[PDB]
Amino acid sequence: SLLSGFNLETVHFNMSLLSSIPMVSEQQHCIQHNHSSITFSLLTNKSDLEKCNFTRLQAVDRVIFDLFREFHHRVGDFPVTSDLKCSHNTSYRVIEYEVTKESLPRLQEAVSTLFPDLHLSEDRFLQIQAHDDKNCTGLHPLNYLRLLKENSETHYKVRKLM
Amino acid sequence: SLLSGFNLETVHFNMSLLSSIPMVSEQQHCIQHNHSSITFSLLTNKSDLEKCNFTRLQAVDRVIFDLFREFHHRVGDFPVTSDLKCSHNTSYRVIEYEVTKESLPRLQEAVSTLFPDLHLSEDRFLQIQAHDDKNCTGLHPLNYLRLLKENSETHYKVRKLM
Amino acid sequence: SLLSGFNLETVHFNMSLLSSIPMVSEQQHCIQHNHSSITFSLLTNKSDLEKCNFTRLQAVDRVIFDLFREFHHRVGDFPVTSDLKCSHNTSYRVIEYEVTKESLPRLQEAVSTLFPDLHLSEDRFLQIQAHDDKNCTGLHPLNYLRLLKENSETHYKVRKLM
Amino acid sequence: VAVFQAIPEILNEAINIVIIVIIMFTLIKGVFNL
Amino acid sequence: VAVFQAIPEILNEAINIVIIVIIMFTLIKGVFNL
Amino acid sequence: VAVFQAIPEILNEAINIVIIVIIMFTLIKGVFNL
Amino acid sequence: KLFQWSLSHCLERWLIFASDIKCFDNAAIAKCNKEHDEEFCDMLRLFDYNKASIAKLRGEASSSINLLSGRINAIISDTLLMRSSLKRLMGIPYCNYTKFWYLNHTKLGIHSLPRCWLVSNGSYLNETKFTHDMEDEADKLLTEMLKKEYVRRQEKTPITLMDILMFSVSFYMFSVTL
Amino acid sequence: KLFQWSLSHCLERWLIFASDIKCFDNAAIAKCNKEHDEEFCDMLRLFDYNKASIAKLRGEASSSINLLSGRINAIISDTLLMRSSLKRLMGIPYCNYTKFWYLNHTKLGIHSLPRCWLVSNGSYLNETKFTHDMEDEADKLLTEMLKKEYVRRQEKTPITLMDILMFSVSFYMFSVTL
Amino acid sequence: KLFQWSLSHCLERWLIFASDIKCFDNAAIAKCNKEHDEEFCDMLRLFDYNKASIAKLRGEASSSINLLSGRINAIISDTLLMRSSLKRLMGIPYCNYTKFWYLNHTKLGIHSLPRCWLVSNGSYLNETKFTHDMEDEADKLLTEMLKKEYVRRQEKTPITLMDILMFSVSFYMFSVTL
Ligand SMILES: *[C@@H]1O[C@H](CO)[C@@H](O[C@@H]2O[C@H](CO)[C@@H](O[C@@H]3O[C@H](CO[C@H]4O[C@H](CO[C@H]5O[C@H](CO)[C@@H](O)[C@H](O)[C@@H]5O)[C@@H](O)[C@H](O)[C@@H]4O)[C@@H](O)[C@H](O[C@H]4O[C@H](CO)[C@@H](O)[C@H](O)[C@@H]4O[C@H]4O[C@H](CO)[C@@H](O)[C@H](O)[C@@H]4O)[C@@H]3O)[C@H](O)[C@H]2NC(C)=O)[C@H](O)[C@H]1NC(C)=O
Ligand SMILES: *[C@@H]1O[C@H](CO)[C@@H](O[C@@H]2O[C@H](CO)[C@@H](O[C@@H]3O[C@H](CO[C@H]4O[C@H](CO[C@H]5O[C@H](CO)[C@@H](O)[C@H](O)[C@@H]5O)[C@@H](O)[C@H](O)[C@@H]4O)[C@@H](O)[C@H](O[C@H]4O[C@H](CO)[C@@H](O)[C@H](O)[C@@H]4O[C@H]4O[C@H](CO)[C@@H](O)[C@H](O)[C@@H]4O)[C@@H]3O)[C@H](O)[C@H]2NC(C)=O)[C@H](O)[C@H]1NC(C)=O
Ligand SMILES: *[C@@H]1O[C@H](CO)[C@@H](O[C@@H]2O[C@H](CO)[C@@H](O[C@@H]3O[C@H](CO[C@H]4O[C@H](CO[C@H]5O[C@H](CO)[C@@H](O)[C@H](O)[C@@H]5O)[C@@H](O)[C@H](O)[C@@H]4O)[C@@H](O)[C@H](O[C@H]4O[C@H](CO)[C@@H](O)[C@H](O)[C@@H]4O[C@H]4O[C@H](CO)[C@@H](O)[C@H](O)[C@@H]4O)[C@@H]3O)[C@H](O)[C@H]2NC(C)=O)[C@H](O)[C@H]1NC(C)=O
Ligand SMILES: *[C@@H]1O[C@H](CO[C@@H]2O[C@@H](C)[C@@H](O)[C@@H](O)[C@@H]2O)[C@@H](O[C@@H]2O[C@H](CO)[C@@H](O[C@@H]3O[C@H](CO)[C@@H](O)[C@H](O[C@H]4O[C@H](CO)[C@@H](O)[C@H](O)[C@@H]4O)[C@@H]3O)[C@H](O)[C@H]2NC(C)=O)[C@H](O)[C@H]1NC(C)=O
Ligand SMILES: *[C@@H]1O[C@H](CO[C@@H]2O[C@@H](C)[C@@H](O)[C@@H](O)[C@@H]2O)[C@@H](O[C@@H]2O[C@H](CO)[C@@H](O[C@@H]3O[C@H](CO)[C@@H](O)[C@H](O[C@H]4O[C@H](CO)[C@@H](O)[C@H](O)[C@@H]4O)[C@@H]3O)[C@H](O)[C@H]2NC(C)=O)[C@H](O)[C@H]1NC(C)=O
Ligand SMILES: *[C@@H]1O[C@H](CO[C@@H]2O[C@@H](C)[C@@H](O)[C@@H](O)[C@@H]2O)[C@@H](O[C@@H]2O[C@H](CO)[C@@H](O[C@@H]3O[C@H](CO)[C@@H](O)[C@H](O[C@H]4O[C@H](CO)[C@@H](O)[C@H](O)[C@@H]4O)[C@@H]3O)[C@H](O)[C@H]2NC(C)=O)[C@H](O)[C@H]1NC(C)=O
Ligand SMILES: *[C@@H]1O[C@H](CO)[C@@H](O[C@@H]2O[C@H](CO)[C@@H](O)[C@H](O)[C@H]2NC(C)=O)[C@H](O)[C@H]1NC(C)=O
Ligand SMILES: *[C@@H]1O[C@H](CO)[C@@H](O)[C@H](O)[C@H]1NC(C)=O
Ligand SMILES: *[C@@H]1O[C@H](CO)[C@@H](O)[C@H](O)[C@H]1NC(C)=O
Ligand SMILES: *[C@@H]1O[C@H](CO)[C@@H](O)[C@H](O)[C@H]1NC(C)=O
Ligand SMILES: *[C@@H]1O[C@H](CO)[C@@H](O)[C@H](O)[C@H]1NC(C)=O
Ligand SMILES: *[C@@H]1O[C@H](CO)[C@@H](O)[C@H](O)[C@H]1NC(C)=O
Ligand SMILES: *[C@@H]1O[C@H](CO)[C@@H](O)[C@H](O)[C@H]1NC(C)=O
Ligand SMILES: *[C@@H]1O[C@H](CO)[C@@H](O)[C@H](O)[C@H]1NC(C)=O
Ligand SMILES: *[C@@H]1O[C@H](CO)[C@@H](O)[C@H](O)[C@H]1NC(C)=O
Ligand SMILES: *[C@@H]1O[C@H](CO)[C@@H](O)[C@H](O)[C@H]1NC(C)=O
Ligand SMILES: *[C@@H]1O[C@H](CO)[C@@H](O)[C@H](O)[C@H]1NC(C)=O
Ligand SMILES: *[C@@H]1O[C@H](CO)[C@@H](O)[C@H](O)[C@H]1NC(C)=O
Ligand SMILES: *[C@@H]1O[C@H](CO)[C@@H](O)[C@H](O)[C@H]1NC(C)=O
Ligand SMILES: *[C@@H]1O[C@H](CO)[C@@H](O)[C@H](O)[C@H]1NC(C)=O
Ligand code: NA
Repeated sequence: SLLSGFNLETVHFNMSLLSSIPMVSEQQHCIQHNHSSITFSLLTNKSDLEKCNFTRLQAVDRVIFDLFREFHHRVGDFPVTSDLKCSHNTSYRVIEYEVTKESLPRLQEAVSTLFPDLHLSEDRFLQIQAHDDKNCTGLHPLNYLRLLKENSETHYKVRKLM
Repeated sequence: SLLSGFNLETVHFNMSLLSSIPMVSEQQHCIQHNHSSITFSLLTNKSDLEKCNFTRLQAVDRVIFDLFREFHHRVGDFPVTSDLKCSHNTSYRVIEYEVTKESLPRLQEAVSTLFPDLHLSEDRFLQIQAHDDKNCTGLHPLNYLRLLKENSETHYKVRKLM
Repeated sequence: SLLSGFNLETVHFNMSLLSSIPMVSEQQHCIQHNHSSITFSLLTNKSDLEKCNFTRLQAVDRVIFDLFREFHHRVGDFPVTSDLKCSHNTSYRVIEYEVTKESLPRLQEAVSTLFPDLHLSEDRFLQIQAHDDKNCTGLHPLNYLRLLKENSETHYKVRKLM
Repeated sequence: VAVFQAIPEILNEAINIVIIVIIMFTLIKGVFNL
Repeated sequence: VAVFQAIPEILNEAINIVIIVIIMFTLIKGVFNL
Repeated sequence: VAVFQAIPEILNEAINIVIIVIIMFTLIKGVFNL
Repeated sequence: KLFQWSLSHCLERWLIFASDIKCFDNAAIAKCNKEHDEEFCDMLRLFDYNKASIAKLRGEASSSINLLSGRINAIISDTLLMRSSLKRLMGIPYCNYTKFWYLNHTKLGIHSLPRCWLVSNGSYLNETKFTHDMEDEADKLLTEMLKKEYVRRQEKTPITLMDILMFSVSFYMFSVTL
Repeated sequence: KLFQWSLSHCLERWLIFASDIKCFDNAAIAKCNKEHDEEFCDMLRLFDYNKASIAKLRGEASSSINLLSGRINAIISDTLLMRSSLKRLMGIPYCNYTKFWYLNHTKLGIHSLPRCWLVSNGSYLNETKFTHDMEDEADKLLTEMLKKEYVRRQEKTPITLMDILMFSVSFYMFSVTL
Repeated sequence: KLFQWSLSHCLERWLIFASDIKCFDNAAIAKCNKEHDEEFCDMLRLFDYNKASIAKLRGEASSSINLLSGRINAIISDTLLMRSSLKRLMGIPYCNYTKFWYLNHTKLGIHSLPRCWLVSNGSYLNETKFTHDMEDEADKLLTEMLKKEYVRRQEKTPITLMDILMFSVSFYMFSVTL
């Protein structure tokens, strides 16, 4: 046929140099911008962190705030009963979401936007831990751009109905 | 002229097979997805239905929740004083909005997006009644796509200003 | 070269006839639609105006409400502690925003969308004064279209995170 | 019959008239040989 | 060699065969003069 | 005068030079008949 | 490609005609592959997405409409829908996506891509109010017929062969010069 | 069509020129019919919408600005406006939609579609910083002049007539062969 | 232009090839200037924006990601990203923007613009499931090769010169008629 003469060649982009655009490694459940990374871990134990004061987190650690802000807006109206706990700590940087029965749909609809294979379960916590040196493997911008587009277009549907 | 030789022919699409996409029949004030339909009636009498518990409505009747969700988000911030009453009933499925003076602008700006000839009036109720067998006549996707685009682009303007 | 034969000519659009589209004169810090204008002044003194009742402002002066609505939605969730004071007056039409420390980021991120050279400072007020006869100089639609696009796309990011 | 049908619509253009006149003269030279 | 390489791919089309036959006959008339 | 004006800009291209040389030789054969 | 969603119109009778024609030739539907500014092609994309969602999403009906929120710009042009909405709100004749007029040339047999029958004041516009568009579409049909014929000839005729024809005429003139 | 909103520029003096030219020929404005990637044409769409809203919405001034919320992508390209905003926020020279430069060929008389005079750091860019764009636009003017002439000839010349010309040369060679 | 953001690929090694080729010729990248419907060109726009943001926004890292909110449609096509997301959610083979296949003709030397290697069910599609696209792209390569050659000849050959050639053949026939 026509395709007999032609040869199939594969082109792969060099994602290592995409420092500005945040990239999402689904293999390590990691969102990395430049050298800064946030790791999403389904912890089974409750941390002793205090409630999230986002002005204080912004004043203290801007990197982690910028990294999780799009994910947090994709979570939408977090239930008041559910506990969002921020470390507010320069070294041990951890933001823990309580996966309550009421909160599980929103958190799952966000992690499945970022990490489709992360299946959140009730009676657990979603810890976003910031690392200034962890080089995550598998970084592609695609999932973060999907997150941005979902936030821009479908912000209404993720807000409370009453 | 040139048009003398040419003939004018009319092409009409076969909307009966558009089962997946919800269609809006303005002649019957009806939003139909597949065989499920929701009818918008301007009732003059107050129903005895309880307040809307949307988690319970989602658990019980997913079809009606999915059908009215875009319209409800197009209504935006419903006034607290106004009463939104849900039947929470498998058979008699009715969601009644109180058209108060404060609520009338939002409800009118939503029905005029879906059904331009439905003129809501004060001291009445907008009953959205779900029917699993009513075949509405005049079903076109256009109005529902307009609703989706208005919800995605102009969600801000329909939210409370303080 | 090729460009030696060609001549460079300048084309300027006639913005004076753009009556329908609101235009933003950054030289006078003014948003003008038709003959109606709103002037953004960084007042240093506190006015005696009452709290903003937006239903009353809409009933009384529709022109000023329509003029500042996009800017107000670009400000997003104004802090409750900060004072938004509306004149509710047909002649002396003034809406004053208190530039508190908490409110300064949102107000600056809005004025820098409309008037990039307006640097809001703490312990002051942003007075939007309506004028039915002031002909502002430098009117271009560009900044208002930027405001509309920012409101449509990035409404989520300007809402409170808890 | 497509060739004949298209001809009436756009005979106005000069180029088309010039081309057709050249074709006709070629046939005339063919007749002259015969 | 681009001219020769393209020829095999699309020799099927009639127009191309008609054109090539006309070119060959022109060369034959050139040989006749010689 | 549009024909003459365009000629100087793009005389560099070989195709254009080849075409013009062929046109000139055609006029020369016309002179030969005369 | 035009039909992104459905992967492995006439058979499913997507189009209804009052003229007794039952289908359009594949080229007529192809005429929309790169046409995002006509609402007939947008409705074709909508029907293709409907077929794809009937096939791949037959299980859950909730997802079939929970996926159309913020994702319509993937299936159809947002610009055309918003232009229709704005023209409707301004009173300008707008396209409501229902009636599509196409010029069928009886003799030559070519037809034009169906355009939207603009509706104003709740009634379809009379033919006399867009007959300028009809004349423009007839002139477009003739010009685009000849342009498409030229495009296909260029696509499947070696330009080098044409240059060889030019050189052949050249040296044939050289030969008869003697 | 370019002017969707206004339905039944030079007369209304939309464009101001410092060169003493008062208007552009209809073809110059037509050059934007399918050009959604140039801001001069976007401003033309804005002026057309302004005329339409002055005509059809003269009654209520509230609606004339309550309709521009979430509907600008219908009138103008969202991509160009957002590119301008992003380039402005990044410090890259951006188009602020005010000054438009177009190359007017004095002798041949053709001109180019006006392009945006990029502004950086609050001052218009010097001619020396986009002269590569000017040279590209001059080469584009020549190439597109010849391309448009070919397009119009193809539009209004029977390709079958050209093939008949080829066959005529063929059998004329056959005739003189004898 | 294709590279709007970076202003004054091979040098920076944007593309990784397993075939030992290290770069694409400038024309290969130019093939995306007006191509907004292919994801390889979208990734090229993303890399250009990355270079521009590395250069002009090296100071603050917060702004480098606070500017990508609501401004991606300026850099990349929203339609393609949303089509990918919808196809992924529906189970249809979708483009995840990672692998790009392009047909390299060994003898003629021309290659095609890299297209996305569609991925379904977490695994790249087998060659046997898009070989129709490969055949279409080979036919497109031949047709577009000849079309581009014709386009360039029209761009740089005086059509008036061609008409003079036609008239020259005409009066040469007139001359030999005697
Ligand atoms: C962000 O989060 C991070 C991580 O959670 C926080 O970091 C923690 O900060 C704590 C507060 O400063 C600190 O606790 C003190 O740290 C010092 C020792 O830390 C080093 O060692 C520990 C391990 O400790 C053991 O080993 C060391 C020697 O290697 C011994 O000295 C210890 O006694 C232990 O055997 C490592 O994990 C760290 O990384 C460090 O290398 C000490 O100052 C201090 O010890 C005192 O308290 C102990 C109990 O709290 C007690 O057993 C010990 O005897 C000491 O008691 C002295 O001081 C108390 C006053 O506190 C006084 O009453 C006594 O009389 C006596 O004088 C603490 O252990 C954590 O170690 C540190 N954790 C890590 C992992 O780094 C960080 O603070 C937080 N940021 C903010 C802003 O809150
Ligand atoms: C979603 O909404 C729908 C619609 O509103 C709800 O459906 C309603 O459900 C009610 C609760 O189950 C039900 O009320 C009982 O229904 C039975 C009869 O229903 C049939 O008949 C009625 C018409 O009733 C008349 O005719 C029938 C015979 O045709 C007679 O039997 C009746 O007495 C009447 O004359 C139709 O409309 C229905 O469609 C059904 O075909 C009976 O069990 C019951 O009757 C008892 O209560 C009456 C007063 O409530 C009383 O007059 C009668 O004598 C009966 O009294 C007996 O039971 C009571 C205990 O309740 C006891 O104290 C007495 O001693 C005696 O034993 C009710 O009428 C509604 O009929 C039904 N409506 C419709 C339209 O279907 C649905 O529940 C709701 N879903 C949820 C989850 O809430
Ligand atoms: C929207 O905002 C605008 C702007 O703030 C509001 O407009 C204000 O409205 C006030 C209430 O109506 C009005 O106050 C009364 O206005 C009248 C005079 O106004 C004219 O003059 C003032 C300047 O005043 C001085 O000069 C005039 C003469 O030129 C003298 O008559 C005055 O006494 C002063 O010397 C200009 O600024 C205005 O533009 C007008 O041209 C008077 O009715 C009235 O005067 C009475 O009150 C004074 C103190 O308030 C007092 O000194 C004076 O002696 C008068 O007292 C009489 O009346 C009181 C009852 O009020 C009674 O007890 C006494 O026994 C005695 O009979 C007021 O001054 C403001 O002038 C006006 N401001 C402007 C700039 O126009 C507008 O109301 C608001 N809209 C709404 C809906 O609230
Ligand atoms: C979110 O976090 C901010 C900032 O957090 C502050 O800095 C962090 C690094 C960490 O140390 C935090 O513990 C710390 O709060 C909070 O904003 C602070 O709020 C407090 C409590 O209102 C303010 O403290 C008060 O400020 C005034 C003077 O500046 C005055 O009202 C008070 O002084 C009086 O009372 C104290 C006794 O408490 C007495 O000692 C004084 O002499 C005087 O009588 C008091 O100091 C801080 O100033 C605020 N800091 C900033 C930077 O704004 C914020 O409250 C928190 N949000 C929530 C919801 O909890
Ligand atoms: C919205 O609706 C949900 C679900 O509605 C539930 O199902 C519907 C089909 C219908 O039957 C409804 O009436 C019904 O509520 C509501 O969620 C339920 O909320 C109630 C009240 O809090 C819960 O009941 C309590 O649950 C706990 C154990 O599961 C426990 O706190 C309580 O038990 C104790 O008290 C009872 C006395 O009430 C006593 O009998 C027990 O022995 C024990 O001491 C109590 O059972 C339900 O479990 C909830 N169900 C679900 C599925 O979540 C929700 O509250 C409502 N929302 C609003 C705003 O009203
Ligand atoms: C925002 O503003 C609106 C409208 O403002 C009203 O008009 C402006 C031009 C200006 O004059 C304002 O001062 C004025 O309020 C407010 O809506 C009004 O709210 C008041 C207070 O609730 C209503 O007055 C009451 O209305 C009922 C009858 O219509 C009745 O409850 C009351 O009458 C009883 O009480 C009075 C004593 O106050 C007594 O005189 C009567 O005889 C009777 O017992 C009372 O009149 C107005 O009707 C409302 N007007 C409108 C147009 O809706 C709104 O409250 C405000 N919002 C906020 C948050 O403050
Ligand atoms: C298409 O295939 C040819 C033949 O394999 C490639 O030519 C190679 O080019 C590289 C890069 O310059 C050289 O290192 C190799 O030696 C060449 N091979 C041969 C056999 O000459 C050509 O680059 C390929 N084209 C593309 C676009 O990938
Ligand atoms: C959670 O805490 C319990 C109790 O201390 C401990 O046994 C368990 O190992 C912890 N789990 C993890 C995953 O650290
Ligand atoms: C990660 O990458 C950085 C440079 O980006 C390098 O210095 C470091 O060694 C790498 N590895 C780890 C484990 O941090
Ligand atoms: C409605 O359509 C269904 C099939 O979609 C059919 O079974 C039914 O008879 C129709 N009519 C009514 C009144 O439900
Ligand atoms: C402003 O323009 C209007 C017409 O739009 C004119 O009547 C008036 O004189 C101008 N000047 C001032 C100062 O209002
Ligand atoms: C619509 O399609 C169905 C299914 O193919 C067909 O039976 C029906 O006749 C069509 N409707 C019309 C009006 O042709
Ligand atoms: C519509 O409902 C029928 C059963 O009535 C079901 O088989 C079909 O899958 C449904 N279609 C969609 C798109 O949900
Ligand atoms: C389009 O307009 C005509 C006007 O008669 C109407 O019959 C038809 O139902 C309309 N379609 C929609 C979707 O509004
Ligand atoms: C703008 O248009 C108006 C109305 O046609 C005209 O009078 C005026 O002169 C124009 N402005 C300029 C600067 O040419
Ligand atoms: C502008 O105001 C004038 C009266 O000053 C009015 O006639 C005209 O319709 C208004 N234009 C718009 C677009 O509202
Ligand atoms: C565009 O930039 C120039 C720079 O001098 C300025 O004069 C002009 O007003 C600007 N226009 C806008 C709309 O910012
Ligand atoms: C990606 O780019 C860097 C910087 O140019 C280069 O060193 C590296 O080799 C590239 N990666 C691959 C896999 O070629
Ligand atoms: C990434 O971090 C390095 C230092 O590690 C800094 O020089 C560079 O500018 C940063 N890049 C971006 C895009 O913020
Ligand atoms: C694309 O799909 C392939 C399937 O194997 C996977 O390896 C690759 O990481 C994917 N890329 C993204 C961005 O999902
Ligand atoms: Na949007």
